[PDB]
Amino acid sequence: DIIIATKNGKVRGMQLTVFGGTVTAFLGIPYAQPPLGRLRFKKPQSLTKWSDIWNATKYANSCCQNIDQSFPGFHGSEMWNPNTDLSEDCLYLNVWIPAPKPKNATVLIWIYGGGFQTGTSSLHVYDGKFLARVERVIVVSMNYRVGALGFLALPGNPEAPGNMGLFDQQLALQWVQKNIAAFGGNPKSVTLFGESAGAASVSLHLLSPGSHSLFTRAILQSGSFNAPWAVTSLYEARNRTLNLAKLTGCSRENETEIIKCLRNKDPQEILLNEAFVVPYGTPLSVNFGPTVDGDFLTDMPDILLELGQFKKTQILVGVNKDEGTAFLVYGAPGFSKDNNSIITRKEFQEGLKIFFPGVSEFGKESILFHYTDWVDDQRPENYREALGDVVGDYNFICPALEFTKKFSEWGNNAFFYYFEHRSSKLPWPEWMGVMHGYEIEFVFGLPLERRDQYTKAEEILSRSIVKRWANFAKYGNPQETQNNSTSWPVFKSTEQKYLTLNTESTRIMTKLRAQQCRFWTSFFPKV
Ligand SMILES: *[C@@H]1O[C@H](CO[C@@H]2O[C@@H](C)[C@@H](O)[C@@H](O)[C@@H]2O)[C@@H](O[C@@H]2O[C@H](CO)[C@@H](O)[C@H](O)[C@H]2NC(C)=O)[C@H](O)[C@H]1NC(C)=O
Ligand SMILES: *[C@@H]1O[C@H](CO[C@@H]2O[C@@H](C)[C@@H](O)[C@@H](O)[C@@H]2O)[C@@H](O[C@@H]2O[C@H](CO)[C@@H](O)[C@H](O)[C@H]2NC(C)=O)[C@H](O)[C@H]1NC(C)=O
Ligand SMILES: CN(C)CCN(C[C@@H]1CCCN(C2Cc3ccccc3C2)C1)C(=O)c1ccc2ccccc2c1
Ligand SMILES: CN(C)CCN(C[C@@H]1CCCN(C2Cc3ccccc3C2)C1)C(=O)c1ccc2ccccc2c1
Ligand SMILES: *[C@@H]1O[C@H](COC2O[C@@H](C)[C@@H](O)[C@@H](O)[C@@H]2O)[C@@H](O)[C@H](O)[C@H]1NC(C)=O
Ligand SMILES: *[C@@H]1O[C@H](CO)[C@@H](O)[C@H](O)[C@H]1NC(C)=O
Ligand SMILES: *[C@@H]1O[C@H](CO)[C@@H](O)[C@H](O)[C@H]1NC(C)=O
Ligand SMILES: *[C@@H]1O[C@H](CO)[C@@H](O)[C@H](O)[C@H]1NC(C)=O
Ligand SMILES: [Cl-]
Ligand SMILES: [Cl-]
Ligand SMILES: [Cl-]
Repeated sequence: DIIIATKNGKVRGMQLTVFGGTVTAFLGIPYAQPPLGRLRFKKPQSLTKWSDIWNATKYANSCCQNIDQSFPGFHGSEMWNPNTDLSEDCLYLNVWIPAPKPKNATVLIWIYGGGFQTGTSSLHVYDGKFLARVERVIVVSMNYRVGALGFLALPGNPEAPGNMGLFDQQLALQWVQKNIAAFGGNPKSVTLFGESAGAASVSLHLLSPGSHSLFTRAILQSGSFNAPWAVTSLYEARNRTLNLAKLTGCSRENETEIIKCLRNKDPQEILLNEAFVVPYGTPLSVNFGPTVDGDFLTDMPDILLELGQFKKTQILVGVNKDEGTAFLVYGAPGFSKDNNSIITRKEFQEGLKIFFPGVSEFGKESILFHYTDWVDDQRPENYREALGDVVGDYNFICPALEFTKKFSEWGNNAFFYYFEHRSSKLPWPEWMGVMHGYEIEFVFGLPLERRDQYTKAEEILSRSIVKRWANFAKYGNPQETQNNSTSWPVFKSTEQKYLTLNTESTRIMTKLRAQQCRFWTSFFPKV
């Protein structure tokens, strides 16, 4: 029986056996007032003390969100769907601590991804108990509001200021600052890490003055705020808030009573209309996401990054080899997870219309021209592979690389990785390759469980990644120093060295996707 006393009251955890050892888990600790009733769409309010012992012995509700129902019964998609009840009462966090209790452990705080419309910290691939057992770090993860409930914005209006889910994350970071020492953690050694929208979130905490003193270092897996999906413009945010009001019967003239009207709708009526606040959506649509609110984000983040207005610290950034393929089977013509999706030139052109609907005819031709002048027109999977690279380069890889360059130009050590091992357990077909999101299970150490049908080379790869991530968090340097591993060089603006992560051979390479990213970052923002 382990009870910990926090600033807000006592919490009871539970003991878990992990790799012939023990981890202490506190699942579902509240860190904010439930954002219900008048508090819906508002910034999270701090919680006041309770007198009892809070039982943190099960994961809490996930925040309200739409669910991926495209492939019912299929593990590849359903593994990302929430695994606890949905509720507006969802502002909870989880803490895993090593046993015996550490004295001053480094803390890793996980921010789940998605595209800011979905996600939960209770997923099996985010289970922090393996990291706490293997590296003796403390792992924290939180639920934050998503979709309209998390990011509805009438900027300037405190009834719906925008960025509320980013403020949920920030309040959980404050909870760690104020409470983690009682669990044996060091509030001065806190590393944020996250994937996709969680990584874009981490990159925004690097820009936010209110988050500056809440963490030490950052890790960005397959995402950053400069990705084209990550930040909603002021005008676009307003049109979407008003479009949602029309679709729910809440169109008023005083915008403050628009919000009051939306505060009396049931969560499900808001959820069902979220998809339609935009005329043409894509599999990468982020209908309600971060905005420049003048509070969490004081200016357009591209400007802040360009001019060096961010927390000066070390960063670890990387991407997967086939970021773009996961999105193709959700709309692109001729694509299917159940065949090898050999598509034609004409289908490739139709896919560009799917993924770039608001782009001029000339813009789409420029993508076609750059990605289709190949070696031989013999290979039949040419167009299939080109469309995936198009989606992956534009949405993840080139923004990650440009974020790392601009960040490193102001003096800090940066480390960039290229993850290129396809999980032996990956439920999606082989043509989709090293998919978006499938490095996560290696980072959380799932292949260290021998009972779970991963290869031995995958156990070794995950063990090395876990050590590199933990050494980055503890010491700012993602090395595996004991088992003669390839040394990971800093990424610099000139050389742009990066480390490849695979089961075969660990290599140092330079200037990833150099030609493609010149197209996307220099030319394409003009179209
Ligand atoms: C701002 O919103 C308008 C309206 O969107 C319509 O109303 C919403 C409630 C929702 O139902 C949307 O799906 C609707 O599209 C957008 O306008 C439309 O634009 C398309 C093509 O641009 C056109 O074919 C429609 O006729 C337009 N409909 C109306 C009512 O104007 C408009 O594009 C949005 N603005 C931005 C910048 O995205
Ligand atoms: C690969 O499949 C796509 C998707 O089609 C579906 O999934 C298949 C496995 C099969 O169960 C089909 O019945 C499904 O339609 C195929 O694209 C479809 O092609 C048909 C041609 O008859 C067309 O009518 C549909 O509109 C297409 N659907 C989409 C989403 O594009 C594609 O042709 C298959 N490629 C192969 C077998 O190489
Ligand atoms: C590691 N992740 C957790 C995996 C899940 N995925 C990626 C897929 C990409 C294509 C399909 N959809 C689903 C999400 C969803 C939810 C309700 C109804 C329909 C659909 C389509 C998710 C995401 O959560 C995800 C979702 C949106 C994104 C938008 C921009 C950039 C990245 C994005 C990543
Ligand atoms: C897509 N264009 C780039 C959006 C630019 N704007 C919006 C700001 C805020 C509203 C007023 N001005 C000026 C711009 C201009 C130019 C000539 C004449 C009048 C005006 C109005 C534009 C933002 O990027 C934005 C949005 C919200 C913010 C909130 C706090 C601080 C800064 C913020 C910045
Ligand atoms: C815990 O350690 C604190 C110092 O920690 C660290 O210092 C900061 C600057 C970062 O460099 C971290 O990565 C270091 O690990 C002490 O100030 C504190 O007293 C200690 N508390 C204990 C031992 O209870
Ligand atoms: C918390 O859990 C313990 C389990 O040992 C139980 O004794 C106690 O009644 C619980 N408190 C609740 C459910 O409020
Ligand atoms: C809108 O309504 C709110 C709520 O009653 C009120 O506080 C505010 O002053 C009103 N503003 C305008 C411009 O009508
Ligand atoms: C280092 O190699 C040893 C085998 O000698 C292995 O047991 C250990 O897990 C490895 N550690 C890391 C961090 O790879
Ligand atoms: Cl109310
Ligand atoms: Cl043509
Ligand atoms: Cl070179």
